Amino acid sequence: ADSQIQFTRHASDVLLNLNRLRSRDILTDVVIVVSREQFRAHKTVLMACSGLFYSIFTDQLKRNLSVINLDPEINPEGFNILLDFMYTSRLNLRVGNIMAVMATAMYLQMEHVVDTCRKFIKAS
Ligand SMILES: CN1CCN(Cc2cn(CC(=O)N3CCOCC3)c3cc(NC(=S)NCCc4c[nH]c5ccccc45)ccc23)CC1
Repeated sequence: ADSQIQFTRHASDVLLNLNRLRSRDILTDVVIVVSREQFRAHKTVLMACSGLFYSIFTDQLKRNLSVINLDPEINPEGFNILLDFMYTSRLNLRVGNIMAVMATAMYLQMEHVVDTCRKFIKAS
């Protein structure tokens, strides 16, 4: 409710602890395979951040999968940048990664990140 006491730092603190759990492989429940690379994560965080992962895990036919093989055309560094963003709220857009990050974000259906990439290319 809008009447309750607001903890303005709570959401970021929760996400920080979720990233800490990922760094220790605690309760991770899926491995994301991107070409020769593998990334372990929590399905709930992937679903919350990505329309692709939401559509995958919300379907009862795929919810229980422990391995997800992404399109092998996806660049592993671009995916790692977006996975870090999911868990940190910080997006590492550089001149050398912007195109890979953007195309990956389109594939992952993260529109907010896609729109932000469109401003990075514009502001360059
Ligand atoms: C106009 N739409 C165009 C297509 N977009 C796909 C999409 C993009 N994201 C990432 C995203 O928007 N954000 C913004 C906030 O910061 C994190 C990343 C998504 C995340 C989820 N995950 C969950 S749990 N959604 C629960 C509600 C829900 C969404 N669709 C539903 C369908 C059926 C039932 C419920 C829902 C699902 C879909 C997307 C959505 C908007």
